[PDB]
Parts: sequence; structure tokens; C-alpha cells
Amino acid sequence: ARGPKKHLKRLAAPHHWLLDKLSGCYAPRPSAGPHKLRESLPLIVFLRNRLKYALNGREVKAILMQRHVKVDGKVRTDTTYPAGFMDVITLDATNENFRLVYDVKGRFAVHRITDEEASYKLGKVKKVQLGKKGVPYVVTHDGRTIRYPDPNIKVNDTVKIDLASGKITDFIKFDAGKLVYVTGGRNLGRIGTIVHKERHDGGFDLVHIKDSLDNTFVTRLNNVFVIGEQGKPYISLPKGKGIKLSIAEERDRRRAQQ
Amino acid sequence: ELTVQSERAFQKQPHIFNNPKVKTSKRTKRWYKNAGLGFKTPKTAIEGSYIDKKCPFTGLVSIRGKILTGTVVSTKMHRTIVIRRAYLHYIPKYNRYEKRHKNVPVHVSPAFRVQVGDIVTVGQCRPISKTVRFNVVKVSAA
Amino acid sequence: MKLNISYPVNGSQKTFEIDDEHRIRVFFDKRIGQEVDGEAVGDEFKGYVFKISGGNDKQGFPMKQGVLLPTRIKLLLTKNVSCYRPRRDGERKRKSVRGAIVGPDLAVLALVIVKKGEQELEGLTDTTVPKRLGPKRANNIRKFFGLSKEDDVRDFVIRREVTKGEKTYTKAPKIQRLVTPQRLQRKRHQRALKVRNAQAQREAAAEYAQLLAKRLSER
Amino acid sequence: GISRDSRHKRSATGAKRAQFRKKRKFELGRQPANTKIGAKRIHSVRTRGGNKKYRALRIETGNFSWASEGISKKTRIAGVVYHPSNNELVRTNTLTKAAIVQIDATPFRQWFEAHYGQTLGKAERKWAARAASAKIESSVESQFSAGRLYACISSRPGQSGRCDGYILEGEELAFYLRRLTAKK
RNA sequence: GAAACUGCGAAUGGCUCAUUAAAUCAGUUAUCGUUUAUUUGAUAGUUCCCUACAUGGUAUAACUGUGGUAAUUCUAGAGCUAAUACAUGCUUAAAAUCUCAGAUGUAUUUAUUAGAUUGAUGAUUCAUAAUAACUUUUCGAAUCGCAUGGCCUUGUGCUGGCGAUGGUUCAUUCAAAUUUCUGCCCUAUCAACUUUCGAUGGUAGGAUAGUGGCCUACCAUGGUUUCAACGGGUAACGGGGAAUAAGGGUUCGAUUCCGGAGAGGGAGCCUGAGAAACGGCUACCA
RNA sequence: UCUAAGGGUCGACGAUCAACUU
Ligand SMILES: [Mg+2]
Ligand SMILES: [Mg+2]
Ligand SMILES: [Mg+2]
Ligand SMILES: [Mg+2]
Ligand SMILES: [Mg+2]
Ligand SMILES: [Mg+2]
Ligand SMILES: [Mg+2]
Ligand SMILES: [Mg+2]
Ligand SMILES: [Mg+2]
Ligand SMILES: [Mg+2]
Ligand SMILES: [Mg+2]
Ligand SMILES: [Mg+2]
Ligand SMILES: [Mg+2]
Repeated sequence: ARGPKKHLKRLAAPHHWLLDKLSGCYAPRPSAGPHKLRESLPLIVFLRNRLKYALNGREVKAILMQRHVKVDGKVRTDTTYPAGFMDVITLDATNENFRLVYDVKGRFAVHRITDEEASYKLGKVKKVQLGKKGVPYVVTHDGRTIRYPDPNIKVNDTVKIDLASGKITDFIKFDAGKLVYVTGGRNLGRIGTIVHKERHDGGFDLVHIKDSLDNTFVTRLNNVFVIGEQGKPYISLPKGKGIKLSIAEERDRRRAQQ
Repeated sequence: ELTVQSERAFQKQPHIFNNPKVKTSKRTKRWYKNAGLGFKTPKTAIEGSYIDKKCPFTGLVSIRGKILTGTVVSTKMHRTIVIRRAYLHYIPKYNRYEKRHKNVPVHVSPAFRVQVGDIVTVGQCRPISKTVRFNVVKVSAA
Repeated sequence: MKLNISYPVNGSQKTFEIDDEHRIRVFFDKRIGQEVDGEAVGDEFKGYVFKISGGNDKQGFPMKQGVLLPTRIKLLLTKNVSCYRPRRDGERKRKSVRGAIVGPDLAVLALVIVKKGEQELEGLTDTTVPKRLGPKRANNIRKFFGLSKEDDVRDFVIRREVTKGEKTYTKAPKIQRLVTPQRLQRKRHQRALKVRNAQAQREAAAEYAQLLAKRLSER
Repeated sequence: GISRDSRHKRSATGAKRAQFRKKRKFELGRQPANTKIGAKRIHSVRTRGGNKKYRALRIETGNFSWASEGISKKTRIAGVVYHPSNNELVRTNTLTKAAIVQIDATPFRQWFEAHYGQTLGKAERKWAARAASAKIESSVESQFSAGRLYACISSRPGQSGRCDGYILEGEELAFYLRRLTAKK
């Protein structure tokens, strides 16, 4: 329709932003950036709806233009910067670091972390490709290209990214029995261990995941993110650890507060 | 194909050079590929002399979309057939089905020999004509 | 019938109202750049050769530099042409312009003095205007005031005194392309960043080759 | 302008299609180059994405490769002798991909002499190293006595502005020689 | 800090439903069939056939003064004036192999080679590298801000920050364009339709960002159809949805969201990454 | 000024010969 759209009408925004319906006609359209339009979370949304620090978008940009907010080590003064999964949002005024991770309901949970582990971040290797001059490189889930990767880093593996030098410190290899986050689909926000991978040449790769409670759910390889081995996640998990209690036991946990 | 060089242009695979300096054995170096998805490259494709830049094994086209099966209803075109794809369509109000069909024009490589009947397997390729988006990959002459 | 005559030498111009046909027929059928002299046009001007460049007709349409017609016609005008200023990038408009060859239709001609024959006109040499702006670029000031390269040209830049509030703080123009240690530091920073990056890439490639030649030793 | 859309070009059932969506700029075609010979004249076309194409009109020199010794000398195109798509292109000497042209062959003879030193068409022992196994063919050298080498265009002059190509060799050359001794 | 040049935007939005019945659209696919401003990340020691301690006006605006027209967001004539506008143009050894001292970055075009069993894919003539050449030259900052620091031949020294803007290529994102499969209401008082004038396919070319009868040349005689083609009607934009509803259904959906199309009717095109744009232009009709 | 197609005789082609119609 003659070009790229610059508006995002409310009720067209991604639902996991928990945006109010009758606030205005429009939502913050995620600018082009590292992750995606749908799988992103704008800094305005995370500053005005997930922490209530700012009250308006004006106040969000006021917070942003004095270099308070910081996404993955850099300033990111963009009001609608598309921060996403495994991103580190550190603010030095009110010094605290968050890691954008998915709760078990499928929203971007507010997950405070410490500087000693916010130093780095994780990245799912989107592709391994030889660049110009025969220099190998890896592309990660957040759109990062890292040259001279370990010759044993393949697709669907995860790499620990320094986030200050932007290099690969370690890498977890996709295989049966490693801890995986689910970053899309019905089970978006669950954590489990890889049990089996169905190949489906041509079609879509499927993976069967068994959470701590021995629940076994299958999902597409596109949205599973290796985060370490069982019991040793290379990152800190949010308050729920992706267990996916049913509504009955959720109501039970709720009524356990009398 | 009955004097394969039957066109006004010289028919040849691109960038497949038969060097008249080196005294190789075949002298007719022939490129082929494995189409993938477990479709075996036929020996007619391996050893023939046809060119067929639209062949899925020796041509420049890839099979990367849907894999369909159909019944050949016409072989009257050159290197192109029409496959019939019968199915049943559900009408919910009557909780019943009706027979429907869709003809699909498919490019058939000279590697295969296909007649009326001959249930074939076809794989999606890039549009190689106004109506053709599929290449025969398994003849299965039933 | 008017004559906008301009003296580019030292800067001047003025308008005449030539209301007789006999003394203005010297312009008829001349298009651009002819030796129409003062003695040929009128008694006042004499020995003045007029470069006849442009003018406007009745109804106000300007002349077109190379149309070579005695009437006015419509042309699709573009960015880098006269008689039209594009209101938008890529805009073109069909505007009626008047031809290049002079005739009676012209309400006003535009002439450029290129030769001085006899007694000066009172708005031709006596009253003159200064050049509104001095040069701005460093090499432009050098080329103006004759000083060579190694002459430290930041001193006699033409200035201007503003008799406004009895303070008259001179507004000297900024000069561009000036050789300055700020620009030299920028150049050094860039030419050092380049070599630093090249060395970093070279050592990264060396260590990756070391890793390859180590993990190839397993056989 | 010219449109490459399929909203015209009635459907496979033969039905005439109703019109919607007035012609779109992303479906435009353009005029053929019809590249001629001589006095190079290349025009830059602005294409989608800010890119540039080069319409070759009246091209005089092309880069042709022997492909047997891998030289790729730059030479002059004499004329078009065969075109599989239109004899009118041969008649008009319109330079076009897959056109069979004739090239000067003088740079190729000079390279053959500076390389093999073996009197093709009429630092000491490099000619010895490039040993007696230098017989090229019985059809690629008989053309050197006339100084015209049969070649096939491989670039697209209307697209890339260049008229590069390769010298005919082997069964390709035999095919085109049969065609030429028929149609000539 | 007006004005102006430059840059970016004005292709989003908002409106409307006229067209449109395999068309749109819906769900589902593909690009190993392409373009992609911007964002994000990575990436460029190789440039020269008497300036680099910085090249030109070949350049001009705003501005100054002279005007025409009744009138326009009309402009002529004359005098300056800059750039991240325009056009040119060097500094970086060392390392480095081939050719008979020179060439060896990247970009374009062609041909050949490897790309195994020395990376990837289900799969490639893929990524990538190499060779030989080729280019109406592409890029390889002649740009800007705030601080000024360290060493020192104490000078116009040598160095060195944090940035901004720009720039080649790749990847990413926002996109775009094509695209697989299946699904549209009434009508046979529409049963044959398409095919010279492209209809279906083949070869080759042209054109396109790219596939493709998209167009052209030559050739073949095909392609759709009672499982309803083709034609006609729609007071038909499609869908999400709405009304009513035991169950099944019937009817509606111009309209808050998604997709499409249009800006009086057509057509053509400039700019631009992106428009066949209409609060842009050009022409015809009313 | 060309292009294409449409033949005879003789031994998938070769040699030779010939007239117009499109
Ligand atoms: Mg819109
Ligand atoms: Mg390639
Ligand atoms: Mg083609
Ligand atoms: Mg309806
Ligand atoms: Mg309607
Ligand atoms: Mg509707
Ligand atoms: Mg209506
Ligand atoms: Mg809408
Ligand atoms: Mg429109
Ligand atoms: Mg109206
Ligand atoms: Mg329009
Ligand atoms: Mg309006
Ligand atoms: Mg508009």
C-alpha cells in the first residue's frame, strides 16, 4: 500500500503488551530494530506500563533523553526501541538491571537481575555463514553478527554474548536433554528439557519438551531457545520458571493467601 | 530427445564446460543434482543427453514447496503434463462431501516417461510458465 | 516600453521609458547578444553596446533563453531552467513563456552594458554599489586579496560595523575549509581508527587460524 | 507504460479478467535497448531500489574468453552472423545475449604467440614448459587465418551495458558452423 | 536566530466502498525467484600517472538594487556568498604471491576452477574463495560538536577522548512484490469457452528488482468445461464479526480491527528506498 | 533489398537439377 506503515492502531498491537483498550486509538509502533515487531516490547511500554516509572509517553521520552535507560549496554534513547527476549534493560538512576524474559502466561515479565550476570546476555544462533573474505560469522536471535565463531557452533545452538565486547564466551549445543525456553506459540514462556527432535525435511522441525513436572509438550523449533542444561540455566529464570500450572491449581495457589 | 539439439540455439547446461584440450573419458561432462526430500535422481537423468533447464535434476529449478500427487490426464504438451487432483469437499450443513477436482499443469522432465494415468508425485518450483509451478519428481506409473 | 539596463562593472542598473517606436526598432528581431549601440537606439546613450538578455512582455511573461519565437508558448519546465521554480522535488509544470526574439509585444527589455562609448550615464558609473559580501572560504579570501598559501589568512577578513546601539561590535564572517588543528585531529583520528581496525581484524584472523590449526591436529 | 502484470493476459480457462488496480510502478517494463555496433553509447537507467542499469546502445568492444586457455581478451565485435531468436537481429547487427558474433581475434593471436610461441595464425623456455600439447582445434585456428573468431554473447547489453562473451568451441562451434553454412 | 540552501518527511495517517465473483480476501505456503530508505549488528592499511597543515566555481540560494502582468505559492535582468549542495582529488609501511620491475581492496560484466569425503541446506551452478580479463567509474569521509588530555625535538611538534553525520557490502528489522493449497452469492430463458489480434506449452532473446507469454521471434496445438467452464446479475469490497437462535440453520456484514481498491472519468509520468501519489505533475473528457 | 515455406532425379544424409505460388 505505497510504502511501510508508520502507525500501529490499538487492538492491532501485540496482546502480550497488556495495553489498555480505551486509552487512545494508537499503540507504540515498534521501530525497526533487533528483534521483531510482534515479539518485541518497546521501551515506552516497559517504562510506562511494566514499571509505572513514567506516567505518559512525554515522561518516557523525558526519562530517555537524559541517558537513563540502557539496552544491551548502549543508551538507546529511542522512545519505541524494540527491546525483546534476553535483552538487558539497565538503568543507573534507580540502579537496577532487568532481563526481558517471558513469564508462563506469555508476557514480558519484569525480572530484576544483578550486574554480575547482566554483564552478558544469551543469543540463539539464527545462522552460520561465511562472509566476504571467507570469514565465518554467526547471526543470533537479536540480529547480532559475530565473526570468527567457534567452528562447532551450529544453527539452533545458544551462545553466551559478552555484551561489552560482543563475543562468544561459551556456547550450549542443541541436543536432547538441555534446558530450553519457549519463545513462541501456545507454550510461549515455558521452560523444559529437550526430549526428542522430529526432523521433517522440508517442513518444520518439531521438538518435544518435558518441564520439571514431567509435562510433555511439542512445539516448533523456531521458538525454542536453549538456555543451558537442566538445573543449570545459563541465565536467571523468572518467578515462575515456566511450569504452566492449570487454572485449577492457579486458583488454589491464589486462595492459599488468606 | 530425438536429436536433442533440435532448437535454433545450441542446447547445453550453463557453465558445464567440456574442455577440448583435456582428454577426459566421457568428453560430455554432465551436471546433475539430488533434488532432496528422498526423490531419487533417475538414471535417465544421470546418463541422458537432454538439456531441460526446467528439469528438477539437471536443470536450474529447485523443489522447495508443496509435494502433491495426481493423475495424469494430458500429455499433449512438450515437457508439460496436466495432472488431475481429485478430493472431497465438506459441506457442513449436510454433514456430507462432494467430489471436486483441480487440474494442475506440471513440467515433466525427459528423465521420466509419462502417459495418461500414471499417478505422479510433483514438487513445487518457481513459476516456470504462465500456469506451471510444479515439476514431476516421481513417475509411479500406476 | 521600458528598458532595464544593468552595468555589472562595479554594480549598477536603472530603468528607461522609451516611448517612441522609431528609436526602439533597433531591438526588433534581435534575440540575444547583439551589438545594439547607444547611437543606434537613442541620442542619450551613445557608444554604449547593449547585451540584450531577457525581458518581459505585456501580460508579464518572461523571455525564454533559446525558444527563438516572437510569440509566447507553453513549455514543460523543469528544475534547472529559468521562468520556473519547482515547488516540490521532481515537480514539473507547463508554463507559458515568451520567445527569445524581441518584438513590440515586450513591455520591458533587459540589457547589459558591455561597452562604454561616451559621457557616462548618471546611474552608470558615478553612483556605484559595493559587493554585498566578501569571500567566505579560506582559499577564496586568498584568491581575493592575493596573499599566497602560507600567509595566515584570518586577519584582514572584510568586516562590518553596526551603528545600532553605540557598541558597534563587528560581525566578521566565519571562514570555511580553514586549516585548523581541530580538522587535523579529526583527520588523524580517522586515519588512526582505520589502521587500528585493520590490526584488530588481522589479529582476530590470526587467532582464529590458530584455533583452526589446533582443532585440526586431532586425527 | 509497459506492464509485466498478469491481470491482463486472460486466465488459463480463457476467461477475460475484469480490471482492478490501475497499473502499478512495481510492474513496469521498459523499452528494449537494441544494442548496435560501434561508437559506444551507454545510458543509465534508474531502477527499483535506487539501483542502476546500463542500456548499451552502439557498443564497439567486448570482453571475450577463449575458455580453453582462460584468457578473456578485450576485442572488437565485427558483426552478428547468427541469432537463434530472430534473424532480424542478424540483419540489423543488434547486439544481444546469445547472439553469435565475430570478433577481431588479434588479441587472442597475440596472447597465443606471447604464451606458446607457436605461430598460431600468421623467460626463454616458458614455451617449452607449455609443451607441444598446444594444438587447440581444427576449427578455432582456421578462423585465425581470416582474423575473425566466432563467439557467443553471454552478458546482457541492455541490462549490464557490456557485451562480453566466449569463443565458440567444440560441439557448440560445430552446431553453429552447421547453422552458418546452411543459412549463409 | 527570521529568510534561504542542504537533509529528512510529505508513499504514514484520515476518508470512502465505486470497481471487483478465483478477482479481492481468509487460513496456509514459497522466494534455491527478488527489491528493501530507515533501525540494529558487523564490515573497508591495497586509491596516486607538484594541495593534503585540506582542491575548484566551472555556482548558486537567501540577501542587495532594476522591473512585467489585472491576477498565481509567476518570475526576468545585474552583484556577492558557503556546504554533509555540486565536481574533483592524496596521505596507511609492514606483511603478500603470481606475471614477464608490475599486478594483486572492493564494486560491475563474462568465462573457467574449487567448493570433497574443505562450511551450510532435504536439495543448488549456495555461502565463499581463486584465475584471466572487463567497466559512458562504484565505494574506500577534503564533514561537524563538546572537551581538551599526555609526551615532547617547547613548535604551525608528536600523539590521544567521547561522540554526530556519512559510506561499501553482508546480516537484521520495518517492509514490498510475486507465490502453493483449499474455500466465494443468484443464474443453463448462459453449454461450449480460449486460440489470426498470446490462448496452453517448448527454445532463445528482450524487459523487470526478480520468476513468468510479462513482451518478442521461431515452433508445437494446446489450455478450461455438467465435479458448471464461459457468459449474465449482484441495490456484491473480502474477512474478523452481527441479528436471531433447543440442536441443525436463516439472514446480514458500507461502518471502530486486518487485507484490498479509489481520490470526478481514463491514461501517462517526475522525484524518491518506497507512489503509476492525485491536500504531485502532464494530457484528454465532463 | 531480403527472409521463410512449399519440389524432381540419383546414391538419416549426400550429390545434382528445376518452377512458380504464398
Ligand atoms: Mg493508507
Ligand atoms: Mg554463486
Ligand atoms: Mg525466458
Ligand atoms: Mg457481502
Ligand atoms: Mg458496489
Ligand atoms: Mg465490511
Ligand atoms: Mg453501496
Ligand atoms: Mg480499512
Ligand atoms: Mg492510490
Ligand atoms: Mg466528488
Ligand atoms: Mg493518480
Ligand atoms: Mg482533498
Ligand atoms: Mg493523500
